[PDB]
Amino acid sequence: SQGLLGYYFSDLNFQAPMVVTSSTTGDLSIPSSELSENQYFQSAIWSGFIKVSDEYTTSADNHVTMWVDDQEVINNKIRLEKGRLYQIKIQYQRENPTEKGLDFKLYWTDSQNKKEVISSDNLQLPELKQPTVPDRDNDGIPDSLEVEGYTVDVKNRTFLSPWLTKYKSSPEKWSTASDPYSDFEKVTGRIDKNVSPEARHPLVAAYPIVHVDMENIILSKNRTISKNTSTSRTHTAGFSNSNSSTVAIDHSLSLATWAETMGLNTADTARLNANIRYVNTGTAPIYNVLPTTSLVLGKNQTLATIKAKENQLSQILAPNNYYPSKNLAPIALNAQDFSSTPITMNYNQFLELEKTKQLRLDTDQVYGNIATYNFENGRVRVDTGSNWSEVLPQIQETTARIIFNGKDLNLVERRIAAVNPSDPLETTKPDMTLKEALKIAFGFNEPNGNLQYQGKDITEFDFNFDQQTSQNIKNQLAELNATNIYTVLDKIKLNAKMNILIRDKRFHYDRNNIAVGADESVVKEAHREVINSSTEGLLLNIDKDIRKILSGYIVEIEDTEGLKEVINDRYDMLNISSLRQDGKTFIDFKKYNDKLPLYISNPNYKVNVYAVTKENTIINPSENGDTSTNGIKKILIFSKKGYEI
Ligand SMILES: [Ca+2]
Ligand SMILES: [Ca+2]
Repeated sequence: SQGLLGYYFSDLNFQAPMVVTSSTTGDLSIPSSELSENQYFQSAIWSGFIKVSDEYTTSADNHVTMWVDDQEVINNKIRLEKGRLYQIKIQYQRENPTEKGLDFKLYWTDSQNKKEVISSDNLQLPELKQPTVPDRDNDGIPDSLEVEGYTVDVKNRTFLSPWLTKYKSSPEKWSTASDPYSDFEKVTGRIDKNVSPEARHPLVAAYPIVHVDMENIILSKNRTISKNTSTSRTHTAGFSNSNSSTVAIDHSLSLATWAETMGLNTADTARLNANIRYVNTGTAPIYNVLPTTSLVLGKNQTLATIKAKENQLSQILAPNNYYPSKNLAPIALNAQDFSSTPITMNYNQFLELEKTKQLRLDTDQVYGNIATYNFENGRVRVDTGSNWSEVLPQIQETTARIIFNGKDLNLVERRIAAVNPSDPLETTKPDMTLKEALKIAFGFNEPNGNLQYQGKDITEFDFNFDQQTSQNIKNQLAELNATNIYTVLDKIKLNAKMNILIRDKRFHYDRNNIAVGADESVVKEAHREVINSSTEGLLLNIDKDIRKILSGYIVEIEDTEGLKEVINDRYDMLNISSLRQDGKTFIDFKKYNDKLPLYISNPNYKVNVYAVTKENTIINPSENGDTSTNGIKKILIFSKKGYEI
């Protein structure tokens, strides 16, 4: 991944760089084919090192001053030894080249006086870590290019040129998002290949975000209860950077009371096992420390602490991915391990669990070491000297945060480099607009002068901010004499430490910003695409996001005077839908009608089907032990007479 590093300028004295690139060999040529009026380079500087056992003494020695260890070897047989790096610099100046590009080449000849063009094994890049071109942060991109904007073009080799994507970045910041990958590393691909594509932008932060997903649970007498669980990463807008997920435990029967199923009394004790995976929804991988997690009952009753053995991960935990991989078994809290700590609950705790059917997983931000690029060997490797713990707070202090749920209504967080007005040193950080932030961090695009996220217009999402950011953005709107944020997205300026929360408008949200319902019109409309209906059930085509907010359905026969009979008349029997492989929903009438189709004794009778949303879900008998669906808030989504079915 190596060779030297060249700057090619159109002016005579190195002030207006037009191409920045790296050659694998001593062939420092740029062919005009890889380039407009600006293709005549009047100067050029190359930097790097050379490696080797011998004495040794380019194509334009009358235009080239050169040094090997600030020791001019051109403008002379010098000695060099096996296993040592000699710093190299070459400068070049021709006024008025008649040709475009540069056919330039550097050679040495040995002691068997045999010449050669310097192999790709004797040339190394400068150490671009945190006769001179101005590069204050030593990332490799000249200050002028960072500020004015540049693009990168891939021929064969990356070519960096003044403004494909228009980049800008800070000439004062090795990594403009204060993360562990440099601006130059990101845009030339000298970076860990597991970093998310959008975090190869210098203004989008690369960092892990980890939470724990519980898939299922099993409670038992210390007679058992096994249930599936749904977990969501949460957010409560806030300014906290903690990781947390909430688990909802299936309250519906999976075989013909939790307290009645388990013979608990008072002095009894219950044990808990579960299956989990770690989930990385950030933009950078983790390699050798999984974070530690408290499993919490109620507000702050820690039932367990979940840990994985440091330095013995069986893999990467990559962005947009799971550990273990989904193709592998999940992690058991007490694995098939003598000395797994038992997870225990007293009677009171057990009833509290049954009351709420909820747990919380609080995960710390301890992510361990970083795989950084090494310029000495052009490889990416875990760097024991580099730790995420030192990086995360710098990222958090210099970026605006956008949390967005456009992807399956799951909360996804990105951080974007943005100016801090009070910081005297960030006169140099690129201005970041809200609109550009959504495009680069989340992939919004604008086909027809309308900002969209995968088919959904931006106005289908609501904008919410923390208190400081609200005041800031309100002030901006008035300054713009704008009334409406959607119309001035391109002019809203983002600052460091802003928090912005963007949520699909069709839904209702709990205080964790999980989608837990939708207004009745939304719900009814999502159920109008009926494919088939019969006395055995309904086949519908229902939007994925809609299904996510539904806990179940209630089926009901209504006679001609409107007397109603609820077929699945228990709060724990609403789980009669399933999602077929063609993506359609089947609502099964037989499942709790003793496996029989409905019996409609009169064709004029109605079959009504109601959806129940998450937030309206009853998860226990009432105070007096009522287990019926009486009282449950439900939404009519199908109603037809016997003779229409
Ligand atoms: Ca730079
Ligand atoms: Ca920079």
